Amino acid sequence: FSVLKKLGWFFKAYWLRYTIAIVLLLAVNVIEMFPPKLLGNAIDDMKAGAFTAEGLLFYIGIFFVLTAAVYIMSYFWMHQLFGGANLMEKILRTKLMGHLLTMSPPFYEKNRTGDLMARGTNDLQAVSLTTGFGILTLVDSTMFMMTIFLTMGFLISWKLTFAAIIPLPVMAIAISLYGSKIHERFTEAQNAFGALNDRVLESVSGVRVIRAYVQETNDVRRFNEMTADVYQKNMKVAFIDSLFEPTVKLLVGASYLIGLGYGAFLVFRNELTLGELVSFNVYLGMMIWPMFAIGELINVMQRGNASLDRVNETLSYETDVTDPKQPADLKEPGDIVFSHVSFTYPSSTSDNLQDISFTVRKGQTVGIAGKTGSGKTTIIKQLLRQYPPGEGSITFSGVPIQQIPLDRLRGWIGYVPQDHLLFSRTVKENILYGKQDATDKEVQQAIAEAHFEKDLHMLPSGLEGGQKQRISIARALMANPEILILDQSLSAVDAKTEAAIIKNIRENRKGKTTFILTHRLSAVEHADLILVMDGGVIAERGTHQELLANNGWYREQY
Amino acid sequence: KIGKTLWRYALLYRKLLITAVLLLTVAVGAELTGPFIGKKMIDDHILGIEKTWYEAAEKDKNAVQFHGVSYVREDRLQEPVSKAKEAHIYQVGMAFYFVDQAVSFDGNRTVSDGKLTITNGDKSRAYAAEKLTKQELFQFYQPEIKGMVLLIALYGGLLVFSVFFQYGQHYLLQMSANRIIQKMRQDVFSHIQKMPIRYFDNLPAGKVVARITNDTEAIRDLYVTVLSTFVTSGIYMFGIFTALFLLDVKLAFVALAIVPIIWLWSVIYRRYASYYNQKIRSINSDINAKMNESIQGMTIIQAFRHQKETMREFEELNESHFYFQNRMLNLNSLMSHNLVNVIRNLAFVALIWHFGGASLNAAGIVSIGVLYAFVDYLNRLFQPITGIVNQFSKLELARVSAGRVFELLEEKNTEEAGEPAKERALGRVEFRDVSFAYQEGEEVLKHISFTAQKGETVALVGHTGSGKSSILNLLFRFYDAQKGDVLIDGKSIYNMSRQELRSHMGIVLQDPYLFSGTIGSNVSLDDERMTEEEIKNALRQVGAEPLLKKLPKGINEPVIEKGSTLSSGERQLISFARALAFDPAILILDQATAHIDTETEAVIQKALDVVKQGRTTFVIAHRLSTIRNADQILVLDKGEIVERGNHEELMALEGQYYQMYELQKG
Ligand SMILES: Nc1ncnc2c1ncn2[C@@H]1O[C@H](COP(=O)(O)OP(=O)(O)OP(=O)(O)O)[C@@H](O)[C@H]1O
Ligand SMILES: Nc1ncnc2c1ncn2[C@@H]1O[C@H](COP(=O)(O)OP(=O)(O)OP(=O)(O)O)[C@@H](O)[C@H]1O
Repeated sequence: FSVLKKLGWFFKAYWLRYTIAIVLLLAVNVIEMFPPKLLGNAIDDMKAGAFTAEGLLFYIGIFFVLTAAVYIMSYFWMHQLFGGANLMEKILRTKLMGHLLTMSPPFYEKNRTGDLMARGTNDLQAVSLTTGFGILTLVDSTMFMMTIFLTMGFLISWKLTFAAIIPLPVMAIAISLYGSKIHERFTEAQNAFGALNDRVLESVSGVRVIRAYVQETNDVRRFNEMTADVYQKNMKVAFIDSLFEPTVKLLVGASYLIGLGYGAFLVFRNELTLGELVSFNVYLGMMIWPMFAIGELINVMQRGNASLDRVNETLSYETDVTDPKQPADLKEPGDIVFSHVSFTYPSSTSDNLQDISFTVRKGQTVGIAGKTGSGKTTIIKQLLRQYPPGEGSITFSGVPIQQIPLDRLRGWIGYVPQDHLLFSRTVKENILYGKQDATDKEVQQAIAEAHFEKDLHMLPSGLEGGQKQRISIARALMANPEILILDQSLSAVDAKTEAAIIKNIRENRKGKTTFILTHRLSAVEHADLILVMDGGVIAERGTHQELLANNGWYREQY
Repeated sequence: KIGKTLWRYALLYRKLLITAVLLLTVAVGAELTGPFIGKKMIDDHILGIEKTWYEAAEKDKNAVQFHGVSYVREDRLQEPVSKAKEAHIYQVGMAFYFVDQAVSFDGNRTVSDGKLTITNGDKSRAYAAEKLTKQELFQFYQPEIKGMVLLIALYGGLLVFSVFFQYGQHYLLQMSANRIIQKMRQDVFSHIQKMPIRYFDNLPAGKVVARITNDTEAIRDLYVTVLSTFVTSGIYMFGIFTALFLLDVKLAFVALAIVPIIWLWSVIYRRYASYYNQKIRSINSDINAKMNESIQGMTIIQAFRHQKETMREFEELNESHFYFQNRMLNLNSLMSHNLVNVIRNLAFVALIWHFGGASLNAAGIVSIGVLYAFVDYLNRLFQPITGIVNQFSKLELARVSAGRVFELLEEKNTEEAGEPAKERALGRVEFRDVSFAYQEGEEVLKHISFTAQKGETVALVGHTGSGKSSILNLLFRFYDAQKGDVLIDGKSIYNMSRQELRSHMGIVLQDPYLFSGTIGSNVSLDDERMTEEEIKNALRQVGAEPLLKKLPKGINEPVIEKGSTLSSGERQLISFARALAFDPAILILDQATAHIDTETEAVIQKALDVVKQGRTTFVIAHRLSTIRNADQILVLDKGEIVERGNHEELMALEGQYYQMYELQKG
C-alpha cells in the first residue's frame, strides 16, 4: 500500500475534496445503518399490544427522510471522489505529453514507441483507478465492515454474530484464490488467441501464393486446429470461472441458516426477539459486500503501484540530452566554422567523424559529396544540437553553439530531412507549419519560388513521391532561414527540376549560408565550396574546378 | 437479419442449451424454496405459541405440564377437550401473559392489577393472568425443537444439492457459446477461400483479419451476455414472482409493479450512456493518434518550434475527454446504485404500510413469516438490475459486429471449383487478342496476341504503368480477361477448374513471403504430401546456410520473425527453391528488385538459370540485362504489344533498348 504514499502531491493539492468525500462516506454509512433496526423495531412493536397510527406515520416519515439523505450524500461523495480520479488522469496525461515533447532523439532510441504508448494508455487508467476506487474500497473494507459488525454485536447479540460470520472469511479467501487462478488461465487463453490471430494475417496477406499452389486446404486444416486450441483454452478458463456462483451461494446460505436457526434457538431461550432476527438477516445481507471489496482493494493497489513506479521512470528519471546556459548576446550568425570536431553516436562505438575542419562565410554555399554511409548527414546533426556536443568546437562568429539559446538556434536553421516527415494536416497547415501561421500571402510565393505550385494546381487542397519533398522544401523556405540545410532534398527529380530549383534558391538567398547534401554531384556545381566525405574524415575539399583536377570521384556519368 | 442468423447458429447445439436450461431451472427452484423453509420455521413454530391451547390428559400426547395441568395446541389435537377448556398465551411488551380462560376479542393489551385487559376499543373484558418467568415459556417451546431440526436439515440438504446444478449450467452454457463461435469461425474462413482476388485487392489486409477474428470474439461476448445474464435473470425473477404469489397475492402485485421501473430505467440509461460512451471513445482514439503522430517525427516539431501549438491541441482533446468522463460520472451517480437503494428502502416502507395496516385493523394477522419471505425475495430480486442495464446499453456494438460478419458471409459472387490436375501441361501457352479492364471502361491490355514456344525465357519488358503485371493476373485466372481468349496446350483457360490450372504453373513475386514456422514447412508450404524433397534447396545452392545452424528440413525455425533476419537475397532464394520443389511446367518470374547490388544478384541469376531449364519461363523484369538470352522478347506500350522479336532482331532497330542500355550505365 505504497501508491498513496507516492501520490502525496495530488492529495495535498486536492485535499479539501477528499476530506469532504470521506466525511460524507462515514456519515452515509452511519445513517444507512438505521433502516434495518427501524424495521426490526416496527415488527417487534406490531406483536406487542401497543401500536397506533402515530407509529405508522412516524416510521414512514423517518424512512423517507433517511432515504433522501443517503441519496443526496451518496451522489455528492461519488461526485467528489470520481471527479478527483478524472483530474488525476488529466494531470498525468498533460505531464506525460509535455515530457515527451521536451526530449531528444537519443531518448527515443532507448525507448520504443510501444512502451510509451502503453504508458500513455494503460498505466494512467490504473493509477486513476487507484486514487479513486482503491480509496473507496479501503473506506468500505476498513470501516463499513467494522461498523456493521459492532452494530450487530451490541444491538443484537455477540454469540449470534460470531457464529454467523464464520463462513464469510473463507468465502473471501476462496474468491481471491479463484480470481488469481482465473487471471492466469485468461492470460494463457489470450496468448493462444493472439497466436491464432497471427496465423490469419499470413494466410490472407499471401493469398496469391496459396492459391497459386492450391494449398488452401492445408490453410483450412491449420486454422481449424488453432481454433480448436483456442476453444480448449476457453473451456479451461470456464472450468474455474464457473466456481464463483456455487461457492458464494453455499457460504451465504450457510450464514443465513445459522442466523435463522440459532436465533430461533435463542428466541426460545428468550435472549432475542423476532425483530432482532430480521434486523440480523438484513445486516448480513448488506455485510456480504466488504468480502469482495477486500480483493478489489488488493488487486487495484498492486496494479497501481506497478504502473506508477514504471511511469515515474519514463516521466521523471530521464534528463534532457541537451542543456542551455546563460544566454549570450548574439542576434545573427556571422560565420560557421568547425575546429577539429570529433563525435560518436551514443548507440555505437564507431567515430563517424574524425576532426573535421572547414569554414563557411556569410553568403557562402557549401557542397558535400560522398558515398552512402560516409557520415554525410552526421555533420548536420552536429549542428542541430540533436546529440551531445561530443568533442571539438563549432563557433558561430567566435562563440561555441553551447551559449546560443536553443530557441534562437532553431530560428536560424532551416531543416529539410531526407526522410519524408509530413504531418497529417491540410496542405495549408503543413506549409504554414514553419511560419507558425502568421499570414497567408507569402505561401503562394513560397510555392512559386519552389516552382511546385503546378503540383498544387494538380491536387485538391487537403489530406496529405516528390510531392512530400517539394512541400518540405517550401516549408523550410517559409521561415527564410539564415542557414538553410538540405539533406538530399531533391532525389526523385534529377537534372530537370532540381537544377532550376537550386538556381532559384541560390539567387533568392544571396547573403545567407546554404548547405547542400546530395548524392548526385551535378546539382552542386555552382557551390563555391565543395567537400568530399569518406568514412570519418574528408578525403578532399575545394572548388568544383579543383574537383576536375583531382581523382575521378563518381563523376563517371558525364 | 442479425437475430435470425444468431438464432440459426444457436439452434445447432440445442442439446447443450436444453440441458443447461433444465439444470438452471432446478437450481433456481431449490434456491427459492429455501425461503419457504425459513418462513415455515419462523411462523408455524415460533408464532404457533400464540395459537389456542386446550387442557388434556398427561400421557405425553404432545402435552406440556404448566403447573399441574397439561395443555395441547389445537393443531396437535385429537378432539379430547375442545370447547370448555380454552387457554391462551398473549404477550405484552417483553412479558408473556398466560390466561386460563376462554376469550372473545383481541386488541391492545395491558396489565394493571393482574387482570389482563384486552380493550380493542369496543369494550374491555379483564381476565386474571399470570407471568411465565423465563423457564415456563421454554416448556411451551420445547416440543417444537424436533420439527425445527428437520426443517433445518432440509435447508442444508437442499442447499448443498442446489450447489451442483449451478456449476452444471454455467459450464454448459459457456461451452455452447464457445462451440457456436468455433463453428462460425470455420464457416467464415471457408468462405474466405472462395472469394475472388478482387475482394482482397480492393481492401486492406488488416480489416479482413479483424472481421474474421475480432468480430467473432464480439459475437461470442454477445452470446455469453445474452444467455448467462438475460436468461438466468428471467428465470430467477419468474421463480421469485411465483414464490411471492404463492405467499401473498396482495403484495405480489405491488412487487410485480416494479417491472415498468426496470423498463424505463434501462431505456433512459441506454439513451444517455450510448452517446457519452461514443464521444469518449472517439476522443480517446483522437488522443492516441495525436500522441503517436507526435512521438514519431518529433524532430521537425522541435526544429520549427511547434511545441506550443501541439500542446494546445492536445490539451483541447484532453479537456473534452475529461468533460465527457465527468458527464458519464454524473449519469452514474444519479442511477447506478443510489436508485437501487431508494427502491429497496421504498419496498421496506411498503411492507411496513401493508402489514401495520392489517395489524391495526384487529382482524388480519401480522404473519411475520410472510414478511421474512418477502424481504428475502426482494433482496434477491433487486440484485441483477445493474448488470441488466449495463449489458442492455452495451449490446449495440456486438449487434453491429454481427451485422458485419453476416454481410461478409452472405456474399454471392464467389468462386466454386477444385480438383487436382490429371495431366502434365507440356508448357504450350497461347493468347488470342485478349483485352482486360480492371474496374470498367478503362482498358489496361488491348488486343494482346502472342504465342510462347516450349523454349523458356519469354520476357515482357516495357515501362512503368505499361500493363505487364496484368499478364500474370490473367495467366493465373486471378482475373477474367472479359474479352479474347487464352489457350493452354490447345485447351481454353476459361473451360476448366482454377486449381487445376494453378497446379500447372508457378510464381515468384517481388516480396517473397516467409510464412512463420520452420524452413522445411515453408519450402513445402506445410503441404505434408511430399517427402524430404526439400533437399532441392541444394540445387539452388548450399551457401552453408543449413550449416550455419540446425537444418531447414523441419529442424530450423528462423522464420518466426517474418524472415527479417534472413537476407532479402536469401528470401528470393528460398522462393526459387520452393518454385522448383513444386516443379511446375510454366514458371512466371515477377522480379522488380530496386537494387541489384551486383553482389547479391549473382545467386538469383544462377537460380534462374538452373530453374528455367526444361520449362516455359516468363520473366517479368525491366533490367534487360539478365534477359539477354531470351528466345523472344516482347515490348508493349499502354497495353498493346508494339514490337516483338529477339534481342538481335530488336537491336536491328536501336530504339528503346538503345536508350535504356546507353543512358543507364553509370
Ligand atoms: N542513428 C545512428 N546511430 C548511430 N550511428 C549512426 C546512425 N546513423 C548513421 N550512423 C553511422 O554514421 C555513418 C553514416 O552517417 P550518415 O547516415 O549521416 O551518412 P550518410 O548515410 O552518408 O548520409 P545519407 O543518409 O544522406 O546518405 C555510418 O558509419 C553509420 O554507422
Ligand atoms: N488490382 C488492380 N486494380 C486496379 N488497377 C490495377 C490493379 N493492378 C494494377 N492496376 C493498374 O493497371 C495498370 C497496370 O499496370 P501494371 O500493374 O501492369 O504495371 P507494370 O507495368 O507491371 O509496372 P510495375 O511492375 O512497376 O508495377 C496500372 O495503372 C496499375 O496501377
